[PDB]
Amino acid sequence: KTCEHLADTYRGVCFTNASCDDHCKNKAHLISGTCHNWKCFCTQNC
Repeated sequence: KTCEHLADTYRGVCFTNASCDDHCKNKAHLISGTCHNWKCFCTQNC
């Protein structure tokens, strides 16, 4: 299975799927990250 985590160092609100991706990649060097409930979650294998 895979576990996702929401980063506390985001920009508050989300506008486009790219906001989390860049964010995740730059914040938590992982594969990808999307917007959930205006928040950002990253993808991490575990």
